[PDB]
Amino acid sequence: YGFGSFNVSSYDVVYSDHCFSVNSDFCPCADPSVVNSCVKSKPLSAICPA
Amino acid sequence: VIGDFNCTNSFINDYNKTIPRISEDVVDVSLGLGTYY
Ligand SMILES: *[C@@H]1O[C@H](CO)[C@@H](O)[C@H](O)[C@H]1NC(C)=O
Ligand SMILES: *[C@@H]1O[C@H](CO)[C@@H](O)[C@H](O)[C@H]1NC(C)=O
Ligand SMILES: *[C@@H]1O[C@H](CO)[C@@H](O)[C@H](O)[C@H]1NC(C)=O
Repeated sequence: YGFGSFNVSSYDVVYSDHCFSVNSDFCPCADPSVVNSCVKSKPLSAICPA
Repeated sequence: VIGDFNCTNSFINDYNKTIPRISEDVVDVSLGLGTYY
């Protein structure tokens, strides 16, 4: 789901602080066809994989 | 489904509801089945 690179200086190492595991059917986008009646809290959307 | 690369679409009977009977059996370990060295 779109991780390109670490764009930092080439002598600094990266380390995380939280690991979030998800299930095998994850997608961070909402369904766009079920948003056409909402006014408040309209999220960005796309077409998730099958 | 399994993956998300559409390989082909020939002869895909996607009009059904019947999840078929699979089978059942009982695992019997009395003679060595299910063990390893
Ligand atoms: C890497 O690129 C992003 C966007 O192009 C920018 O925000 C960031 O400051 C860059 N990092 C460095 C170390 O140049
Ligand atoms: C899957 O691929 C075949 C051949 O490339 C095409 O005819 C079919 O429409 C595709 N299915 C979808 C859902 O795009
Ligand atoms: C379900 O599959 C059977 C054969 O496996 C077929 O005879 C039946 O018509 C199918 N049901 C539907 C609703 O198409």
